Amino acid sequence: MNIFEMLRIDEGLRLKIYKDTEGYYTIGIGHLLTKSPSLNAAKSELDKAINAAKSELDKAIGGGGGGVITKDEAEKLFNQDVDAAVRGILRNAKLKPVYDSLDAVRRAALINMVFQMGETGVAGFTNSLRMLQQKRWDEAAVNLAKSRWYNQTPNRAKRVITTFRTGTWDAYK
Repeated sequence: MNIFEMLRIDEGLRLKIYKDTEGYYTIGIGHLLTKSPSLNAAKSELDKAINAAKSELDKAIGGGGGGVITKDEAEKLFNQDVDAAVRGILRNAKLKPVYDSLDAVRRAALINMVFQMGETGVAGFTNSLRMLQQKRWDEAAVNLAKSRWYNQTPNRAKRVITTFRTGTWDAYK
C-alpha cells in the first residue's frame, strides 16, 4: 500500500470520461476536466490536456474529440495532479507544518485530502489540523467526521480518517 494505490482505490481508474461526486466531468484517476454541464466542453478540455504534454516539440499525435484515454496518459495526468497537491501542501502556510510533523502514512492521508478538495479547501480545517499537529488522533478523527466533507463523501472520508486515526493502511486493506 502507498499513496498511489490509495488514490487509485479512492478515485478508481476510468479511461473514459465520467462524472465526479459533484457531477463534474472527469477522466483518469480523478482528473477534473470541466465544471460545464457539457460533454463537448469536456472532450475539448481533454483534447487539450492530452496533446498539451508532448504538443509542439515534434509531429502530431491525434487531434480528435474521442473522449477516451491511454492508461499511460491517465498515469501522466495522475502524476501531475499528485505533484500539484503535494506542492500545494508545502506552499500552504497552514498545511505545511502539519504535514512536516506527520508520519509517512498520515502524510498521504493529507495528500489524499488535498487531492480531493484543494489546498484552500483543506486548510480551512482549523481544528482537525491543530489536533493532527498535536498528535491527537482520536480528537482529529472526531472533528473531521463532523465535517461536510465526511457528510458528502462518507465512504472516502472514513477511510481517510481511519488513516489519520491509526497511522496504518488498515482501511485500504
